[PDB]
Amino acid sequence: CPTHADSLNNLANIKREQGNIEEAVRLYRKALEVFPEFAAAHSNLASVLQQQGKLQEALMHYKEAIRISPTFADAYSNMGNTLKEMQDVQGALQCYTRAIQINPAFADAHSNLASIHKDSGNIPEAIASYRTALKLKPDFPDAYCNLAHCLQIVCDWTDYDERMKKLVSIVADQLEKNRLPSVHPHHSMLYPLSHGFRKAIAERHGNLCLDKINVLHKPPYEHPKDLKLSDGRLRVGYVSSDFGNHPTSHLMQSIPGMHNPDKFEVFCYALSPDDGTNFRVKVMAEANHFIDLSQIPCNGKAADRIHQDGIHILVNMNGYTKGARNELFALRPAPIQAMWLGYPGTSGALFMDYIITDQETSPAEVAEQYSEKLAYMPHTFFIGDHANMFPHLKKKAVIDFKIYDNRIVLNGIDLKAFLDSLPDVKIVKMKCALNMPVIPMNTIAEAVIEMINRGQIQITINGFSISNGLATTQINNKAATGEEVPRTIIVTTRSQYGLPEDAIVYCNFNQLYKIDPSTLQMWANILKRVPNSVLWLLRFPAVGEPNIQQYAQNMGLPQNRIIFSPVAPKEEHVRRGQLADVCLDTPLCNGHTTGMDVLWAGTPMVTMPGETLASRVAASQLTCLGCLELIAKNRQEYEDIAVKLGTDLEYLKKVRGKVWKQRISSPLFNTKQYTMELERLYLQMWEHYAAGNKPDHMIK
Ligand SMILES: CC(=O)N[C@H]1[C@@H](OP(=O)(O)OP(=O)(O)OC[C@H]2O[C@@H](n3ccc(=O)[nH]c3=O)[C@H](O)[C@@H]2O)O[C@H](CO)[C@@H](O)[C@@H]1O
Repeated sequence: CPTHADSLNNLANIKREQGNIEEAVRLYRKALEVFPEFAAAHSNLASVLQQQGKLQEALMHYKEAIRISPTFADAYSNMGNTLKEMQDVQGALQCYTRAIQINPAFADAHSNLASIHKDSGNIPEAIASYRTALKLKPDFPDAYCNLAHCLQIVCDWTDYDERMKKLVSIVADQLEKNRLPSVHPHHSMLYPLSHGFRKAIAERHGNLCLDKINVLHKPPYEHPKDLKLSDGRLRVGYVSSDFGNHPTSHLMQSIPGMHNPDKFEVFCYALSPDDGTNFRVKVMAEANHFIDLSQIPCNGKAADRIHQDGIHILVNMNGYTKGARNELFALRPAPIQAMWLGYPGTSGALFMDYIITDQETSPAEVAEQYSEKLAYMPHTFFIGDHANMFPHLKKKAVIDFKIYDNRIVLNGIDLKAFLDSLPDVKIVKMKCALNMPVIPMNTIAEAVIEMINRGQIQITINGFSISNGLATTQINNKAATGEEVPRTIIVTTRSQYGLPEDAIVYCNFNQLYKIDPSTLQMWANILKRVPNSVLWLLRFPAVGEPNIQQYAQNMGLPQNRIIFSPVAPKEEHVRRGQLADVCLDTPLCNGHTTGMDVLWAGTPMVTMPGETLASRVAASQLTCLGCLELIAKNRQEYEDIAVKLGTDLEYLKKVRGKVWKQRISSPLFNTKQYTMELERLYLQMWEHYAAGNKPDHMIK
């Protein structure tokens, strides 16, 4: 029997599908004023307050909802979601498990439990619960799409084509119904969705920020019109949660320090607390101003602080990644706001004006896949700090064993001083002033192999510190993470990783999720045409190794053909790429950071540009490098380019020597030049705004 609060609850549900979130709340509260013990009203209001970002208040109502109706398993699950968003993963987990125990048929709680496992790296546990969620409720888009990504992570390609079909049809059905797509924006790059579908996904998620900032009811910020208060300097704000030991900092850590202090005032806004790593230290020490916004939880106060600093250009280095606080940009504290480096896709949001890319990564004919206006960097938008982080890899030496450049390698700052102590050093000449010192198989060379084979940490030859490449973390942990430059000479051998000392080593150090059945087949074709070659992958994660292997067997590859290695420390991982001959890039989603890593080791990378931003980064890196012959227009050209490198040893030598020189000569790894080119682009943006114009494309 309907009461007076029961009709208000019905009316408030209508205001929820109307989008009128604010009026929905008022009607819920009026219902609770009539009926204090209305469990549904408490649950519903809390579900609305949760959207608004009023978590602590929503949580309060979820408690009441449960005290009234203890069998409200639906209220338990939603309280967990709230707690989960409040970083109380422990308490959130309890809510899901309690909900499941009250109602073992309640599918949503099973999904939410799987989500906790997924976020915590427990992929098989996530998969297991997602299947349970799906077995209870077969029409469960959230559970299906999340499971799909879990299967993607560990290379479970069971019914892959059928699955890709359902993923697309799910997003299609949801977009047509104006509902939030179950595919996350950062995952849309992995599925054969429409270019339009992906942008629409980014849009829906962008609008979730608008809901969380409309509750603040903040007036639009008044933005600067000149550089008067800034003393003629452009105030650029870099917003990231990755100031520390994170891939982002590994690329751009030098950049703030290289800005021109006569025209630019750098503001680094950290969304994460100090992790003590040297990456955080460098940025803090070199940026004109470092602001820790992790100690400013409220997006309102945070955005105020940004506006109070007088930022002209605010840079989003997160997009839709972990740790992002896009509500800051939704509040628009700056007149110009651009995406950069961090997120390999469009934000799809109104509050984002430009997207810093390049002609290669985002050609002008596919600008319709972005919501933002393109802002081309000259050569490539991608940058890496490898020049600064690993200067010990700038020059190498080898050891002979009767002459290759990837069997046994020595790197070190004092390497050339060490080679002068050795009697019979042969100097092999490269071509297109460069040289590669070779050590003959003598008592000193045998002493090094001894150290490697024995598994010793390090040895001492002529007073020099000769280190084992596998034990860098036991010698200098700072040097292993790339926080410092190794102060010893490091030995890197193929024997260390189980690599055959006479085979064409094809490597790919990307996370295994970037591989799809199409790519593995493409790689198998290459391996079959190059009989004495191996594919070198990483246990990233390790559970995906049996799957990748199994599919390789089914394509006709013996087990020995693919060699796996564990994930290494940052310094080791970059350095050990020297051991490979050719790097096979993943066409579905290019190796972005990992691509810069293999190129710094002087290893040629073969790529095939797709249509998505993520699938075109490697190509952009290679064009800037100066190696257009490592780019393929289709699958056939990909396999061909690779096979040629593994069969034509002279051609391989030329290309390897090409990468080895053009990693230094080209502007690919030049952080100073990059920063200046970035500065030039910044001014083009500001001048356009100061002219009174609205954001528009930038093609130099
Ligand atoms: C698809 C995607 O989201 N790409 C983003 C990702 O790059 P990318 O997709 O290249 O990178 P990942 O997040 O996989 O992590 C790569 C990191 O792993 C490290 N590693 C790898 C294997 C190893 O054995 N040891 C080791 O140290 C690499 O050194 C690198 O630092 O982050 C970059 C920096 O935020 C962004 O520019 C890219 O847009």
